[PDB]
Amino acid sequence: TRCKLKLLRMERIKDHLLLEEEFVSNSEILKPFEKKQEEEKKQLEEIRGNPLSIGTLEEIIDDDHAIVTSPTMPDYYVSILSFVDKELLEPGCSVLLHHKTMSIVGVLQDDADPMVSVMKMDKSPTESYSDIGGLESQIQEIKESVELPLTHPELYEEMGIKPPKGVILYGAPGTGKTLLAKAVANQTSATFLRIVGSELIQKYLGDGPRLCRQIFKVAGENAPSIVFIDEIDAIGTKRYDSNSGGEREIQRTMLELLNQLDGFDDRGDVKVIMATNKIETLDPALIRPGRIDRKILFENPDLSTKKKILGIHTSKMNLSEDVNLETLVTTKDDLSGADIQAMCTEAGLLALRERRMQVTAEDFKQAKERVMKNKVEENLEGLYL
Amino acid sequence: AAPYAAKLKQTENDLKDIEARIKEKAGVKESDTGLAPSHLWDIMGDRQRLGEEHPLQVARCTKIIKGNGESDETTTDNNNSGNSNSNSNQQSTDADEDDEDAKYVINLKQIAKFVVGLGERVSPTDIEEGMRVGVDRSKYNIELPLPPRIDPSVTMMTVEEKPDVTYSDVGGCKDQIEKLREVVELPLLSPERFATLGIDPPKGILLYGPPGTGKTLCARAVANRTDATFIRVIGSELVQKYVGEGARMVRELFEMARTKKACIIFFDEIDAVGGARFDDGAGGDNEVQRTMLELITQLDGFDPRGNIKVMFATNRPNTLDPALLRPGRIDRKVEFSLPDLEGRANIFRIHSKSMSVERGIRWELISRLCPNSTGAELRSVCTEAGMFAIRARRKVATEKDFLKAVDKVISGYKKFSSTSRYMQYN
Amino acid sequence: EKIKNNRQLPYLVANVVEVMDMNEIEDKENSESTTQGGNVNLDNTAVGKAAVV
Ligand SMILES: Nc1ncnc2c1ncn2[C@@H]1O[C@H](COP(=O)(O)OP(=O)(O)OP(=O)(O)O)[C@@H](O)[C@H]1O
Ligand SMILES: Nc1ncnc2c1ncn2[C@@H]1O[C@H](COP(=O)(O)OP(=O)(O)OP(=O)(O)O)[C@@H](O)[C@H]1O
Ligand SMILES: [Mg+2]
Ligand SMILES: [Mg+2]
Repeated sequence: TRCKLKLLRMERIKDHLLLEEEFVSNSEILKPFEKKQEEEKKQLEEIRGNPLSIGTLEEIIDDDHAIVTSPTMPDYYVSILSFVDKELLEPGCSVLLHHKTMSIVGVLQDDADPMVSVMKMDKSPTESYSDIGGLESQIQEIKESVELPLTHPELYEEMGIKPPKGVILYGAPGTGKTLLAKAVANQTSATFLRIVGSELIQKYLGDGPRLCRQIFKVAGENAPSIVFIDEIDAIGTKRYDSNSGGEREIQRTMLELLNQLDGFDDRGDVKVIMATNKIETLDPALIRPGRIDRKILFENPDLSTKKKILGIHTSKMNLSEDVNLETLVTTKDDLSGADIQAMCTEAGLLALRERRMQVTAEDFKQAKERVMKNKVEENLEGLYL
Repeated sequence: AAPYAAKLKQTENDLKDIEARIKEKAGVKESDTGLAPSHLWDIMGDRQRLGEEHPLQVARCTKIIKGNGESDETTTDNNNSGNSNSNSNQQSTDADEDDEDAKYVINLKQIAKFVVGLGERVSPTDIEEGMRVGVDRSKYNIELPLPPRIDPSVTMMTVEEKPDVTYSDVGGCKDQIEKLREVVELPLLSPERFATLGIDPPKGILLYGPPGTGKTLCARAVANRTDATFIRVIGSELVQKYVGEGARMVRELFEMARTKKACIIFFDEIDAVGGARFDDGAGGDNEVQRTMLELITQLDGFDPRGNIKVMFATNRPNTLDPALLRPGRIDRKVEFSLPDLEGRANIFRIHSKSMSVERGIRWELISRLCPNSTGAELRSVCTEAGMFAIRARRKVATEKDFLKAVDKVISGYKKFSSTSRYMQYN
Repeated sequence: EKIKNNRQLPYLVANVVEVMDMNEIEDKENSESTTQGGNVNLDNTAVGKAAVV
């Protein structure tokens, strides 16, 4: 009771003050200036018409022009002029054009696009510094590769080695490979990119290779970063369709991904994470070792590892005096970490079933037998016996 | 339930306050774009924006006509073509004469084709096939030529001249490397011997192999040794190909090498772009087929090549045209393959050379334990061993630190078949 | 002079898919294959000489 009040003491006053502070300041900003900056703004608005057609800058020719490719079907030789500089632009950046006669009138985007919006996230990570136990060892391998160059680059220099680039998490479902990456990201306090690899692909053609570029482009602006491209399996060796409407799309999109990962330089400052079911849903060579270090094979919790996962859950639920910690383990045979969480959800539903406010002995025992029954084989001991 | 219940609602209101706080924040951002040196750009900026002088559409020539002999008047003429230089100057039963030539037919990037005239800045020697040309917003007519394609400036990046790679940065003094020397250096020094024998001197080579061997390192190695300038194109890094854009990618760099003497044209990774066509496939492409048709004819044309050598690296020889695989394009074929024990000793010695480690290590000792492998895996053993070494807090990775690193890659191999052997006691 | 104004630049580029030519007195009247009285013409009011482009 006393400490949840202390969270309230810290959060209510500081946070409530912060809203109020923003709200007055929006007025207050205006008042210091009354000419010069106001004037320049005023003529920016006369110059720039309403609406503005979006552009994408392909390239700058150094003579006060450029070439843009726009969602308007023909391309344009546009000029660079009015409240924009030649060096305020870089190629491949998104520009704002004048409706009447296309001209770069400045930038207020700088790689602002919807695919950027999905990718950047302001969400809170689900796990923070391995909240849920088990897989102690595997995290002390992600950390060596990913977290460790960011935190201390010096140690690699004494060693005289180049620092790693990226990790590949793979193997079993229900082992929380996608959640360890979230843990590592919160530990450092890095920039995290939840983009999903499957969100670049659509029926419509020719859109995809833009999207692959934009990932590497944004990641480098906000570096240091951790990039997670989750579920790069779907864009693997496989094909969209066996008829039509996708013969090209997977082929261009994957190839284009390998290229801009290597083309950065061999960096140890923008890490990638590829989350994949297996290497049998991807191409047999990726990009392909010395360059992609390290590879982490997830396999099923062992008796030690699954104990650890379980102890977390059971303590957050009523009672444990009824059926010993050991007696849960003993009854269970080795399975993924989802099966361990599943037994506890079912146990809780069973306490509801009885209409108890205690997880009784009976509830534990049934919940254990249920999961084992899904998920079953018996010809391991049938070949034998 | 007063201890948690009351405190639950209090938790909730704070979160909602925080969501509201973020929408207040993002509705005002940082002012504006106004910059004092581009406020002076505004003086010129009003005049051009209101005038009819931009934008110019990007078009590009796709078809050349000669503007007499075209068949523009159709009165007493026949066919689709005339005399190829006259059509209205030999007859006035058309009732017209015109003296316009090299009119040219452009394509817009909306995929709409138009014939246009010529400006006051244009003459037939400023225009060509494949060259960007700017045309009006409304009624079209060429104003200013723009340089050919989107290739310039993007190609130059890929080209590095005079590599900082020799046969010290390649391990093994392999069989392929000995046949590689014969192709570039030997007919460059002395084209006399080849002439007298009555063989036509090797100048085509295709380096191919599994990934991770270092087919490229060698190719760079000899480029420096022969002391020739190096021109590189990578046809899976450079993916411009659209309607014979990649034929313009090929032409420039080949054309540049040809103006110089003592050169290497290295065409790399041509599995795509100038590679296999996908008409047969479900891809329907024959955009990479223009790149192919150009590449062949550039070679064939260059011949005798004056001791300027055309090299090829491609991963697979399955992605090549059988016209390349006729002699006079490719003459020598080298498959790169797994290095021997000492060859794998050498790739380990270079990796280890960069490291700051204890010197008491012996390179042969480590590579024994190692199986037959790719160079890229031996890069991985040193980088992995580096990570184990800092973790244990040694500033050196001992011989023992590299044996742990070797073992983990192998253990994976065991996981995919079956573990445990008879070699735990033999 | 009226025709030259057209033949002068720019102008659209196209291809011809097929040609369809019918003559006057197709039923009794017209170069079309419809039923209406008179207007025997080459293509002006009674179309039948045509290119599909
Ligand atoms: N080391 C760990 N980190 C995080 N959670 C873990 C750990 N070990 C086990 N778990 C357990 O595994 C459960 C399942 O995780 P989750 O279902 O998200 O799996 P995944 O391997 O990322 O899957 P998918 O293939 O469905 O994308 C967690 O809820 C937790 O109970
Ligand atoms: N001969 C070698 N000497 C030293 N290291 C080597 C050698 N061969 C390969 N390696 C290592 O492997 C890394 C990557 O492979 P490399 O670029 O040499 O190969 P490739 O088979 O020509 O490749 P790709 O399929 O990427 O074109 C090198 O940067 C280097 O560290
Ligand atoms: Mg997952
Ligand atoms: Mg290579």
